[PDB]
Amino acid sequence: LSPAQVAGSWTFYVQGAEQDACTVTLKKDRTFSAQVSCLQAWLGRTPTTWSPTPDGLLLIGKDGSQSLFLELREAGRYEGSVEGSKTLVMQRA
Repeated sequence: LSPAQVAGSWTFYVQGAEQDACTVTLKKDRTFSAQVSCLQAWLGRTPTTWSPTPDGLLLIGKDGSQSLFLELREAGRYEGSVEGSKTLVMQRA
């Protein structure tokens, strides 16, 4: 998937904690709307950019290092294994 095919409105939450969900725009230029601040509660490294891969998505920190890799599960859904054996879900809408 090109960036244009992954960009847009996404909802992030930690599996089991769906009530604590954060909507973030993935901008076409591979940045995020300011709302990405919410991922600080969940990730060690706050993401500033993103990049699609053939099978998933990279959230990347300010120094160019990996904040998280998420696997593509099905159309409009990625899931990534976080430290502390948590799963971060990102789904369109």
